[PDB]
Amino acid sequence: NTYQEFTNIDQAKAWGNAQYKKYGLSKSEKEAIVSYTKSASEINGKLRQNKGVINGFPSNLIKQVELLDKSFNKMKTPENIMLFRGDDPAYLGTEFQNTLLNSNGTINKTAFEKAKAKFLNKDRLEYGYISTSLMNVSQFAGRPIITKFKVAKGSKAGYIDPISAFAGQLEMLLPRHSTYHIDDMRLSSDGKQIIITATMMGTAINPK
Amino acid sequence: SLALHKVIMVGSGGVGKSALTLQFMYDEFVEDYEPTKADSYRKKVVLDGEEVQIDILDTAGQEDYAAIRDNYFRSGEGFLCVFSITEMESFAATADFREQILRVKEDENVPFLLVGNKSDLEDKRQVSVEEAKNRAEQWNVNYVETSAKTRANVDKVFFDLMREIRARKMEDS
Ligand SMILES: Nc1nc2c(ncn2[C@@H]2O[C@H](COP(=O)(O)OP(=O)(O)O)[C@@H](O)[C@H]2O)c(=O)[nH]1
Ligand SMILES: [Mg+2]
Repeated sequence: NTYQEFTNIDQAKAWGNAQYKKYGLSKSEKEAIVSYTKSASEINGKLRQNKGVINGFPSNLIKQVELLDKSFNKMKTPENIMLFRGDDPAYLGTEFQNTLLNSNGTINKTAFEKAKAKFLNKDRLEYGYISTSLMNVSQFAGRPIITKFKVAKGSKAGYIDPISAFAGQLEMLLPRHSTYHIDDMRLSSDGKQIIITATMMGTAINPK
Repeated sequence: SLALHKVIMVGSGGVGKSALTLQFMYDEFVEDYEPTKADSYRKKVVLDGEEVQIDILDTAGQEDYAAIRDNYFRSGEGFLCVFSITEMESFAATADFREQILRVKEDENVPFLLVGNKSDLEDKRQVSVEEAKNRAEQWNVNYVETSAKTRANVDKVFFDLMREIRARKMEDS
């Protein structure tokens, strides 16, 4: 179908504000989110560490995860949208950590081919929450990997910018344990950046 | 012939104006620093490749009357309006500093930063991120939460305020 890709920051912000205002998030869900934005790295890291099982989480964190998960019952995208985010070589695997790049800073031809062989045309499960943005912001650009997520209308996705620690701008959050199909993997004109286009399939966490 | 960015620290008493200045200056968390003690500091820092000098006026405020306050508000180029996330009163007060600062400088767009300090005291938070972030949007300025204790975002507020001052100096000349 058709996918709305924002190009004007004011339009994006207005749109986001329009949805956020409708969520009707409790104080606890907002707080749970602010907390996520203050330590997304630790939380998502711990979720990956345990492939998603949370029964080993202290009460405080396990309480927050539950709020986070369920808050998505209030956050759905009203239309098809494109979300963006950047990643480092470790994203593709530990064996890419110090292999992806060339000495001149461009993606390595062979490394890229192995990346495609490993991911192209395959579903991928992300254990952590997925933070993204409504637009291709500067928070990226200097990152080896860029991903364009195609989120269909009705999908769980919430504009959380009003309550985040400006982690970039136009903060958009996706539920944890989501699967997505990587439809395309190409290089930029720069030759120093991998562009990954994917279709968001959804999460396995659907409480309530 | 080096750039000098004059920063002024404002905010209610006990919000962390001194701790923030000292944490930035000598990388230490100085607790319960003399409340009525004021001091200006000036160190050299490299801002985006270029070397400049920053001047920080850590105001006491208890007895800075109209003439004293007006002079340094008028002389200061950038302002860090600091408050404590665990004290609703200090947050409400930020509107007063903003107001007075815009009155003497006769300008609605002076380099300014809304800083919610003590982000390490999350358990005692009285001011929500949403509320503070909303006010910042109304004033058309950025909101940043810092912790003079953990040093979180301390460099950021001072360097970001400079970047705003350095840009305002470009518009002019
Ligand atoms: N936990 C915590 N306490 C802080 C922080 N910053 C300042 N304080 C404490 O808050 C009190 C007031 O700080 P002070 O720097 O004197 O504030 P000022 O009156 O604005 O100069 C002192 O007891 C400090 O030790 C912070 O970031 N975290
Ligand atoms: Mg002081």
